[PDB]
Amino acid sequence: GSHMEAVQNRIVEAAERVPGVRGVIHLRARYVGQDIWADMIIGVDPENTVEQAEEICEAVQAAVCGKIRRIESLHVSAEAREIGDTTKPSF
Amino acid sequence: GSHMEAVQNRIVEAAERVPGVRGVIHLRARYVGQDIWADMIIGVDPENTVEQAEEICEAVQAAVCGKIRRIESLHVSAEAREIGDTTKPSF
Repeated sequence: GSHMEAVQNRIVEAAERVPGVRGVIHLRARYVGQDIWADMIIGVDPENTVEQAEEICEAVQAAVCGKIRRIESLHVSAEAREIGDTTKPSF
Repeated sequence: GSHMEAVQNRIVEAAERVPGVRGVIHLRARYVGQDIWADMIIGVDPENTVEQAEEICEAVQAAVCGKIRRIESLHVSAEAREIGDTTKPSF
């Protein structure tokens, strides 16, 4: 419910502190037992190479997991996001 | 079941014909009513820019949707995939 909205809000807040992150585009999260499994897609500069985005996602993984200990699993991949962009969703 | 495996097999086969696609890494698919909604993540060259991967995903969207008319919705985003890579899943 709102506790899932709350943790997702914290996921988003934490991921948006990591350099290279241009907002969270998608996020799904559920409990399996006591733990949380999340799946996220972040926005990054289109002109970044895929390798660069990948490692931005790796940092987002480390920051978000360290910040929120309930998460057992967090998958992070990326999509293109220009600065003044409204062609993709955000939080 | 295997009909969902069958359509996913066709999704994969079709998406792997599109240039820039280095295999399908993830795929989830379900019916909502009579139609199929799929979500996919493909592998692309790490050295490609994100904009380039994005448009590879756009082409994969057009090819897979045109090939399989049951799909009402297909979301495609990308991840890094080197040539001799075994650090990510495949089909």
